[PDB]
Amino acid sequence: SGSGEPREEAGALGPAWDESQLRSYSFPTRPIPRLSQSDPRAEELIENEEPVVLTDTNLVYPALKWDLEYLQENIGNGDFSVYSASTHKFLYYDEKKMANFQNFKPRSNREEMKFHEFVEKLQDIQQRGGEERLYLQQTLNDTVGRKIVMDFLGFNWNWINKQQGKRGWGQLTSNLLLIGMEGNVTPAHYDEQQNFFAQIKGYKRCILFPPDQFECLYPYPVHHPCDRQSQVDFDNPDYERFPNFQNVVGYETVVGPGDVLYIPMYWWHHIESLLNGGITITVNFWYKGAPTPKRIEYPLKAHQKVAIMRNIEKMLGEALGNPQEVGPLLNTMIKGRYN
Amino acid sequence: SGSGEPREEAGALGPAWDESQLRSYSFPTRPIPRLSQSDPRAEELIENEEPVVLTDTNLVYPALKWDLEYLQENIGNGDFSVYSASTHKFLYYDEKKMANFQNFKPRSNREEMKFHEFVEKLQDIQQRGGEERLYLQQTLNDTVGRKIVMDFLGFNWNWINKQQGKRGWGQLTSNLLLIGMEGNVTPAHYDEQQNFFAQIKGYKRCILFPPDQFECLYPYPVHHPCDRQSQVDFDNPDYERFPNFQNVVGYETVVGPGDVLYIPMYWWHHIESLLNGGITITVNFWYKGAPTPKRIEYPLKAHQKVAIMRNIEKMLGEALGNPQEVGPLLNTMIKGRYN
Ligand SMILES: O=C(O)CNC(=O)c1ncc(-c2cccc(Cl)c2)cc1O
Ligand SMILES: O=C(O)CNC(=O)c1ncc(-c2cccc(Cl)c2)cc1O
Ligand SMILES: [Zn+2]
Ligand SMILES: [Zn+2]
Repeated sequence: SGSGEPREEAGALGPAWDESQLRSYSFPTRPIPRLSQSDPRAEELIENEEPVVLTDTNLVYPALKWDLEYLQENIGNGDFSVYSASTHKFLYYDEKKMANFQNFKPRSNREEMKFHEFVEKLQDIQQRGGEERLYLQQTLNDTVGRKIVMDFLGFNWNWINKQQGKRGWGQLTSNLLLIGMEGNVTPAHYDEQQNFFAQIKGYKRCILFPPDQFECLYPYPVHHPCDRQSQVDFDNPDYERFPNFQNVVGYETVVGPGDVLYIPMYWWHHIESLLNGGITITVNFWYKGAPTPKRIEYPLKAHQKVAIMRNIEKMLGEALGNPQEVGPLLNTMIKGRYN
Repeated sequence: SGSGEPREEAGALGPAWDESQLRSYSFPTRPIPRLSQSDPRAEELIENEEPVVLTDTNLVYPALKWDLEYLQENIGNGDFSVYSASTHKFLYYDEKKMANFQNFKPRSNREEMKFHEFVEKLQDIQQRGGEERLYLQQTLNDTVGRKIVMDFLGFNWNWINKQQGKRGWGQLTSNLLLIGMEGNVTPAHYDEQQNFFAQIKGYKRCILFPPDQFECLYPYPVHHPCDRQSQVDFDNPDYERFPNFQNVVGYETVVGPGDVLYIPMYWWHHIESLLNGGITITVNFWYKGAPTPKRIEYPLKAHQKVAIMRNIEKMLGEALGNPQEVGPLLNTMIKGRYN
């Protein structure tokens, strides 16, 4: 199944999307549940750190009127990070780690520009039917214009603050605004914080994998610039290098305006703006996970084993004085001894 | 080369041993230098933590008269640990770690007995030409008889205490008495302390490998009872499991009465009592290595990387709550990511 039958928009406006707008992949999926925020099952899913789509939170209700016109006239004159790409895949590159791998070629290039400059490129590209793609990813702070501040104040802080308290999460670390073009793909990766993914404009297909599928998704080394992302090309998986990708099973859903997807900490997510669906707008909310208990029940959670692996890789990097010696030492430790 | 031409005993007594008494192995070797304790080159070798045979230390001069008769009549009535074996290989088993591996079969069995009982078995075995083998390995403390205490006090403590101070080593941790039968083999292993190997009776072939040949020698897992020993059977090496054993290069020498072999910390050693050479007697001295400097020069020593690997394996054992999960997690961390 996976995404399921497309939903019918109110007023008999027809289906919001069709299967032809979803890309084709090699793995099966099951659907993420779409529930009401008042449904106790949704409460149980979040508490158990499983994904759920909430349909009626009103989390970003005032932002549902947002489009390029409204934002350009009200966002203000500030710098917005804009990422470029020659293809549909926007692989992230941590610039601080580029020193560790010298012969690493970045595929996407970040650019700072005012918002009207961002709209111009989209208009310019659209005019000449170019194959270039863009993706705006900028934090929203107090600098933005007055009208956008009013909208932000109109978010449902009552609800999201309640969730913060119920789950004992830490503080809201950041709120990121995402504006992308149709067809854009953010490849599979995991984050170390709890995420509420608030869709505003357009539709996004979200494919999630639990932390226990670490073995099938082959993240980059911790010291690599692409740390936390899968090495597997979902469009052309190299089964000789990544054989357990043939065993991957995902959770998917299509989110539209007004939906909020809970992406639990350490869960992989692969996100694409539907083909031929126009631009997409999203706001993300990240919260630090709850602290680790004093006494651990044992039979450790998958995310706890991922955290251990990350720490091993980090400690060796420092202890050996060079991140490039991590791989050779780990292989020495394993070959003919644990494998 | 390796052992080199056998030495000529004084008084034209002929060669002390011949090549026919050495076992045959698949790897090459170079000779350990035999030097005088007054030779500054020997001082440089110890300081640089490289093996050397010292010919004239008088370290255990009073013990050179030791044999089974003398010891039985003077050692006293105490318990001596005696290890048994069905073959010539005496693989060590840490009894405290046997819990971690349940389906582990021990090949040697320890036995407590008085010294005259130990001589009786050697006499009994010799009588019936049995294939069983024995090895006495007991610490020497103040309980032993008066004459043996006098001999121990007659060791060259002036010299060995000077070495302790020069190298900044820690305290003498223990002194072990080793009495074995001809043909006995102590398989390749490394220790975490500095060792002075004082040969008393008979001849032993010592084959040493530097710490940087860790990759070729495939030690057991840290939590295995045979921790610190090589998995490779030197008599029948399994090159499919242990391919880099085909690249091993060793340092060897034959030690006789009055020789002292410095075995540096973390150096592998394989030790065999020569075939048809009678019983062998040895006393070992272990000293804690010097402390780790505050500021490390970097480009780390091979023994420092071994220590890191040991600590990783130990930390994971505790962190995961089960030593048997160490291997699976390490493979998960490496497969398709670092290998
Ligand atoms: O939502 C999408 O459509 C795709 N984007 C992400 O998934 C994402 N994930 C994480 C981050 C991020 C960036 C910086 C810090 C932190 Cl804690 C998180 C940004 C991100 O854009
Ligand atoms: O010398 C031989 O002929 C073979 N024996 C060893 O190599 C040896 N090595 C280490 C120990 C040992 C046993 C207990 C504690 C410590 Cl620190 C060391 C005993 C040992 O017997
Ligand atoms: Zn993310
Ligand atoms: Zn030893």
